[PDB]
Formats: sequence, C-alpha cells, structure tokens
Amino acid sequence: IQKTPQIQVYSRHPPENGKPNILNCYVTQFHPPHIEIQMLKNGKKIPKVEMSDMSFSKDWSFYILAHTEFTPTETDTYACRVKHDSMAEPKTVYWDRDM
Amino acid sequence: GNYSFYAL
Amino acid sequence: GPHSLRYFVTAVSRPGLGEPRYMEVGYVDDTEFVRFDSDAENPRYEPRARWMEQEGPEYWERETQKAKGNEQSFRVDLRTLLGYYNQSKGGSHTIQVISGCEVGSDGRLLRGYQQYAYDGCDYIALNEDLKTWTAADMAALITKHKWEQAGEAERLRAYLEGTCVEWLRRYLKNGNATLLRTDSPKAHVTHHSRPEDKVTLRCWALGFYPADITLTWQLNGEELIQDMELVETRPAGDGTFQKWASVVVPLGKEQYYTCHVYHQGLPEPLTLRW
Ligand SMILES: *[C@@H]1O[C@H](CO[C@@H]2O[C@@H](C)[C@@H](O)[C@@H](O)[C@@H]2O)[C@@H](O)[C@H](O)[C@H]1NC(C)=O
Ligand SMILES: *[C@@H]1O[C@H](CO)[C@@H](O)[C@H](O)[C@H]1NC(C)=O
Repeated sequence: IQKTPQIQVYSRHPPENGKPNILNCYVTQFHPPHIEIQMLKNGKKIPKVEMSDMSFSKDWSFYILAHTEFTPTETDTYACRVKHDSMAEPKTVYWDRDM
Repeated sequence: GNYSFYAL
Repeated sequence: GPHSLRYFVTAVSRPGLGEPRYMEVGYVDDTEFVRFDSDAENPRYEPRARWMEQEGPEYWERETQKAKGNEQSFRVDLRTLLGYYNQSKGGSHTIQVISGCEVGSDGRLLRGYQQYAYDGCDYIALNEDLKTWTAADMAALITKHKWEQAGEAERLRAYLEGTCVEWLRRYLKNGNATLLRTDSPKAHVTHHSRPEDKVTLRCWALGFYPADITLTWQLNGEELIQDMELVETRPAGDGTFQKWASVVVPLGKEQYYTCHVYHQGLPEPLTLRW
C-alpha cells in the first residue's frame, strides 16, 4: 500500500506511418492515488490528453488511462512520464511500436 | 444514479 | 448477458493544501459513463458516454447535488477515521468505495454490493444478503454498530434492489447501441529474439468489446497457462479493449505453438501461429 505503478504504452491500432491512431498510457496497480502523468511527443508535452477509465482492483490499487489521438511517423518518439511517491524520480516509458 | 452516502 | 452498474468513489486528504480531493466514476459494464471531480474548476457531474445526452438538465443538477452531499460525508469520514485510528492530522489518507448492482439478461437483480477501504485496506463491506455488514477491524466495528442502530442497511438494500436496478435498466435501454454491441477481436503474433536459442512469441488481441476475453498458448493440445506472461485486459481509448499473452519457446520450434482467442464476438475461437 505503497505500490509502484506499472506503466503500459500502446496504440489502439497496429501503427502505420501517416495513419491516424490513438496512443494510450495505462498506469496501474498503484497506491497512494496521487500521481502525475504526462504524454510526450519527441520529449514535448502533448496538449489535450484525455484522462479516463479510473478504477481500482480487488486489492484497492488504482488504475487510470491517459490517451490522445496521434499520427505516427517512422522517427517520432512517444513516451509516458509518471511521477509517484513510490519513485524518487519520474519514470519515462517509451512506446515500443514493435512489441 | 449513485447512492447517497452517510458518514461512517 | 448480465450487466452491472458500478461507482468507484475516492476521497483523499491533503493536509496543508485545502480540502480533500473527491471523485466519483460510474461504469455500466466496462464502459465509463459519468464522473465527478472536485478539482475541476466548477465541479459538476458530467457525462462520459454519448448516450448520457439522453438525460435532461434535471438529472445533471440532481446528481451533482448528490455528489456534493457525498463529498461532504467523505470529508467528515476522513476526520472521523483519524479519531478511530488515533492518527495525526498531518498525513494524507484515502477512502475508497465500490458500490453497485448487477442484473441478469432479464433485468432482475443478481447481486448488490458496497465495500469500503481505508489506506488501501479493507474497512467494511455489505454481506451478500444485503442485511448486515462485515467489519475488518475494530474501527470498522464502530461504523457497523452506528449503521445498525441508524437503519442504514435497510436504506442501502432499498437502493441496491430498487433504485440501482431501475437506473441500470434505463442506462442499458438508452445506451443499447453502445452497451449491447459486440466488437470482435482481431489478433496477431509478434516474435522477438532472446539470448540463448529461445524466442518470445506474443499473441495480441485488439479492438474488442466487452472486455472479458481469454488468450491461451498451446503446445501439443495442452495449454501453457504456467509458462505464459500476460497483461491485464486494458482500455484502448475508444471504448474497446486489448490484451496480449506471451510464451518463450525454443528457436526453430515456433510452428508447434498456437495462440487461442475466445470472446463473445468470436463464434469459433481464433487459432493462430507465428
Ligand atoms: C437500440 O434501441 C433502439 C430503440 O430504443 C430507443 O432509441 C434508443 C437509441 C434509446 O434512445 C432508447 O431509449 C429508445 O427507446 C432501436 O431503434 C435500435 O435499433 C437499437 N440499436 C441497436 C444497435 O440494436
Ligand atoms: C494516541 O497516540 C498517542 C501517540 O501518538 C498516544 O499518546 C495516545 O495515548 C494514543 N492513544 C491510544 C488510545 O492509543
């Protein structure tokens, strides 16, 4: 019940360069609830990210989704940066389009 | 519609 | 099939930073449909699903007032719990509640529930019979005794058997095009090298609704549930869900392993290989 977040980054559709899509950062299994979540394109904060799907599991840990529309290209990078009291420094998790 | 909670 | 109405309620104190943060988030099945967040600039109950546009202004006003009333009860609760547990005023604490009901395909009640946690640990829960509570510690026993003398279980049972069920039926009626749909999974397998002559095979299921799904890997007709890694089913930003499951296999033997996908939108389960 200090539980460190699991951070998962994934697209809605298999990525195709130049095709609109949705990028997700699902931050899960964490406690306490205070948290900061940012989505980054080439290291710059993406504006208008939607937060949704807040819930908790049977063990009371928190879950929440950040998502945004995006159009991938070959070399733009995307990441989700999370600050939580369980970690000394923010954790940045990159989208792995080949997973 | 949610419940109207009372204090514990 | 059966359906559920669930509210996830959270109150979090923040000593030195003003009033607690208070949130309610409602779901019909796996679909978020309403929310209240005290940290919004002018906090109000808000729709989260398109079909909630079918509720008129009076709904939003009434549910907003209810949320504000609930917010006040949880503010008092945070203070009360410091007393029950003999804790100081300087630390942040959390109350969580899950509340709701489930109905069968015919709209009749299957079950109701309401369970509380304090700092991420069970506090008090309504028993399945909807008549008594069970308390996890001596603080919760004080609550149980208060609620018993006040007739709280009768009020809660009336909500769960009546109001909750009636609202759930209405939401299913209004949101039928969204809530009663089935979106079939689309699946694929990715492959990754490892040190040693092994490979990771990852089976993906994308674009599905509802969220319940089963992914398995088999070898020789036997499921490998032990050898598998997986992620919990997760929302994908448009009201659908996704999942993956992986296994590590010997290089050159990938052909013997099959991924199987079972879902309400798959008349026959999918079988796929790398
Ligand atoms: C969903 O139900 C429709 C009829 O019900 C009504 O229209 C819906 C959208 C709600 O507003 C409800 O309160 C009304 O009574 C059917 O016309 C329609 O075909 C159904 N849609 C699907 C996908 O089955
Ligand atoms: C409450 O905590 C304080 C120590 O912080 C102690 O002096 C006091 O006696 C405690 N009360 C009980 C009932 O344990």
